[PDB]
Amino acid sequence: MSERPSDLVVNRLVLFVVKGTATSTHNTVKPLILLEELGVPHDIYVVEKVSAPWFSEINPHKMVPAILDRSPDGRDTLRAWESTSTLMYIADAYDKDGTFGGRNVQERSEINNWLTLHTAALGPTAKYWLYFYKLHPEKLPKTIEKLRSNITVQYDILERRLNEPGQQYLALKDRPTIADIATLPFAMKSTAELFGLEFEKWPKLQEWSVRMGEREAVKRAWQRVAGFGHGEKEYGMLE
Amino acid sequence: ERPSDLVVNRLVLFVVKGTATSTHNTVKPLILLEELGVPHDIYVVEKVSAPWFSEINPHKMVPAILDRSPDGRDTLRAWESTSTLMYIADAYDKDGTFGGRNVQERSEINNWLTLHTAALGPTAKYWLYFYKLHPEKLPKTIEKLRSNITVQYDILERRLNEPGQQYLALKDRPTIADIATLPFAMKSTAELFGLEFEKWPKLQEWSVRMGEREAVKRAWQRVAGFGHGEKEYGMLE
Repeated sequence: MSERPSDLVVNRLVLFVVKGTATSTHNTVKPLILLEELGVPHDIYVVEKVSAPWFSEINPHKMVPAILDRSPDGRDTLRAWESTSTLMYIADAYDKDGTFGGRNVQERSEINNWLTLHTAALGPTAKYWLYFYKLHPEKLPKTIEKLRSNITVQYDILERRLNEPGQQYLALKDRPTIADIATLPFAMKSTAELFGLEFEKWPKLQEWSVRMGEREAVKRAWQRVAGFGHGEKEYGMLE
Repeated sequence: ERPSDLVVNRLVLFVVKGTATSTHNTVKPLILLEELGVPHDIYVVEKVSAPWFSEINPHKMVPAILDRSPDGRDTLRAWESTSTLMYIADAYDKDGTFGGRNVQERSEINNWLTLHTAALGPTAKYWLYFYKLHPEKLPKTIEKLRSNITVQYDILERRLNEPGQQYLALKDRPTIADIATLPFAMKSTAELFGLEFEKWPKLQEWSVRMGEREAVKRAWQRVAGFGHGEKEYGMLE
């Protein structure tokens, strides 16, 4: 059994993050964007060690983002982990008019298609590219090349979708959804440059990334996620 | 242009001809259709490269779904196997038997469903690609992906060792999380990866318990047979 830190209390949604760095924020920013869009009251908890027993009992995958929140009746606690799952949870609990989660079966059908495309395809492909490029002890260039090639195929799919008449966002024509929030961090100029790709080659995808990036909630989320653990408090429950 | 026999009068599940290597994803929505008793048609796609099919699924893979909107005035689509499970649950499981009855249940279902969608699913797909499909053999990449499969099996094993945790998401019953995970966490698939499945005893017990379900038995029987009957390609009778 594991013991939690004394400052870990769940009086509202608690979003678990690590110290902001270039390589630590592309997943944690996703739930933070949706919390900012919906004005959900939330705490930020900066995790010193994701290998800590107490944290593994929240997220067995031992990564951020993770969420602890009160159950709707406030009697119990529940958890969300995997960035896509944190988006699903926040939409379920707090998006009660379906603005970001989808208002009907038809809207949700397209939202889940484009959300799952990111969760299963671009997300893991980008993660494996990053691993084999930086993290793996040995350099495997033929593997890195194939993964880079797969990223361009995913960008091609997103570009095709955003070239469809009146298709301003990935899932819905009219407004951004959790599908757009999930995709943005892996389909923007800075991330494309990291992969060694010229993002200008996908012009509608670039225009979409700029339109998403101009949203106040998105600007706020990016600013905050970079700063977590670099304020008055380094680790634990932020004030 | 769509084939003349592509009629969307109810849910249409797009599959390919049943083989040992073609059914691990298409079986997922088929299990849930069988569990819920959803009326549905089966469409055996000859070429997923066909332009008409890319207008349904731009990722050009099975499974995919076309169905009528709830009011019957429009058609909608689902693609990515996880998305097909989410759609069927949304449209046909209003009691949340497989989709979750409340926020608490749905939180755990989405955790374990997303874990499969993001981790074991894509890792298994990349392992299979480099093992059989890539022009060159990269054994160091294959070994790392094989290693990552054992790490996912370890996470699933630890979950199924928690008190009363008979299924991945919920203690009491299987959900779309269990259906998504099963094809990549059973003895036959473990043997394909070159792993001894007995090393994960609670995960193995879980795979057998899921396998004993009548809906799961029916899904495996049917998905193997698609395209081997009186009609090879197109809408089955």
